[PDB]
Amino acid sequence: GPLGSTDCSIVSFFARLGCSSCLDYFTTQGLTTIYQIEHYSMDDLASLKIPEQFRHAIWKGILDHRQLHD
Repeated sequence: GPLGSTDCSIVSFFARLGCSSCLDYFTTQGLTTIYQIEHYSMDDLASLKIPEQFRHAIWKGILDHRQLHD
């Protein structure tokens, strides 16, 4: 049986936030990870063909999470 965790990627993070199509794109590209977005600043995301309309939101959500928690 699992032990709390089972799969840890941006998929679960998008599910909570309400992000739908953006999660699809991420899992389809095969580059969805939590610890990576925590190091991949706004520039890498822009170079990943991610538009500002969503890019700054993804980054803001995770940076806000790690900022509000420990």
